[PDB]
Amino acid sequence: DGRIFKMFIEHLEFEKGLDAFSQSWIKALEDSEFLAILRLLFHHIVTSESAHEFAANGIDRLYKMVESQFGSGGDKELEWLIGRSLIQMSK
Amino acid sequence: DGRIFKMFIEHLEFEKGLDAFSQSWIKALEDSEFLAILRLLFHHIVTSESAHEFAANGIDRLYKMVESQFGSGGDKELEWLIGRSLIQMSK
Amino acid sequence: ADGRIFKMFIEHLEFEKGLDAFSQSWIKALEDSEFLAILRLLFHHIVTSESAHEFAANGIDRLYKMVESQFGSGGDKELEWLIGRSLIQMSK
Amino acid sequence: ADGRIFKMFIEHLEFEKGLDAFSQSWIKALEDSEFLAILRLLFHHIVTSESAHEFAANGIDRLYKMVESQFGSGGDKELEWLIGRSLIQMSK
Amino acid sequence: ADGRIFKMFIEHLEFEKGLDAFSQSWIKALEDSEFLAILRLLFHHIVTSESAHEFAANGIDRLYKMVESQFGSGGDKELEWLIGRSLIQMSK
Amino acid sequence: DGRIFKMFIEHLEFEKGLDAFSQSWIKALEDSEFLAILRLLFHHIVTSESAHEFAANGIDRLYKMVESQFGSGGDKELEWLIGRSLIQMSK
Repeated sequence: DGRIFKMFIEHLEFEKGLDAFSQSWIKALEDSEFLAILRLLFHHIVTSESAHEFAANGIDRLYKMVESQFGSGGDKELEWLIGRSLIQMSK
Repeated sequence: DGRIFKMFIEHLEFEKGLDAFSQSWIKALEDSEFLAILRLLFHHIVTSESAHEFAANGIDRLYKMVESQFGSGGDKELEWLIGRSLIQMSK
Repeated sequence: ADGRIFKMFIEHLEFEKGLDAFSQSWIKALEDSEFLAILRLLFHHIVTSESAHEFAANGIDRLYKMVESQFGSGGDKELEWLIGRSLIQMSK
Repeated sequence: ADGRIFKMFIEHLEFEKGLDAFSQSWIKALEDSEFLAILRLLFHHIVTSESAHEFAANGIDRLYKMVESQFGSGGDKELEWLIGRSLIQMSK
Repeated sequence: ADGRIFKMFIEHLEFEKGLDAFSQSWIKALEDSEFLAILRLLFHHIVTSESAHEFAANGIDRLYKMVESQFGSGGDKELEWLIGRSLIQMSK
Repeated sequence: DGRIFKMFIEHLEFEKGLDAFSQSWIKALEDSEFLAILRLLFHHIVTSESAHEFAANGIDRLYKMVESQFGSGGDKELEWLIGRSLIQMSK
């Protein structure tokens, strides 16, 4: 078992049937430290095989494909668009 | 040394004794780009041996244990509870 | 009013003196390691965490409100179930 | 008013036509790759970053305010020390 | 009004009884595994996500507003370009 | 290709020349699920060789260097400062 798992499990009531269990979970979701644990729990499942490749060479395929359709013209354009995207993430 | 470490260190005053040092750190904490560095600094230390296992097979132990106590009945229940948890994280 | 990191970054750039002059300095600063590293840090900040206005606008919450509006909390309770089933299927 | 990603997702689902009909469509959509991937992305969004209301409610800040309320900034200065010692011990 | 996690954590600590008494309990609690793990979790929360006030204050947005103020949206459009070029150079 | 990449690409118009392309990107940036994808895209590029070392032994070099300049005196001081930093991240 995890340290984490033990502590997670201790939030929940298993001995008193479906409703007691429900109550405990529902109650726990009121504590933000519990939500944080639940995130650890889901972290891996919401990951993609694809995602790692896409972060590893995605702008490269994207850059080639832009060049393919628009020529050097397109490089300057994509750069502008990406910058515009970072600016967007910062505001 | 890191690129990062050099730049980190450059925020701080080492040559003028405890208080000058204190002042510089305290002053730096006013700049949010500095806090970001400090996060890098602490990222690994706040990690758990446990945590990786828990993200890797935690819902599985959890799912079995639910079934153990409540039967098929419990599966439908846990699913509902997890969904309710994601909904919670989104609001 | 700025902070040490940004100050060192700003320092590499011409802001008086006109627009080309600015790009000019930026292009040049770009082959300096120190400039490049700080930028990467600045970038990393806005890439690795998100604005609250952005977050509040996620699909899961849009979804939740369509379901509700249409089916009330009964639908919420069901959507909640479906979401759970899906997330489980995603691990299996 | 929605966005391309959510639109494609929504598209897989029956919202007219009643509640069962909805779960029905959801269950079916679930063996379609495209639906499953988008959901995983939607999920990933709300799993890998946090609401401001949620964050403001962390334990460290609760802790900080108990300490303060009870011992004033003198206690803050001490708690701050203890926290540091702990974090160091956690690396050692 | 607190939550199970924090309650168990709080439990290890003397808050009546005076300031030394508090550090005392903290120092002692520190060689207990359970205390140490929960703290690490608490820590991890505030290390792995950020306050909105903190985020709103990033350098990229400072930068953006200097550029604008000085060169208007024309400058924005240019800065945007430069930022793109840089980010590309960072992958190459 | 990625699952992700396909879906990313589907936001954008390539067949109708620079402006149509611009329009589509600009339009996409209005959807927060799209920004999330763009983050995946940039995640790796904004990473540092340095950063990993700095998270792996940075407080250690920092701790030594403090001791070097200030003696045992400095340990108690650095601890206080770090704590003060976590407190700061939590408010």
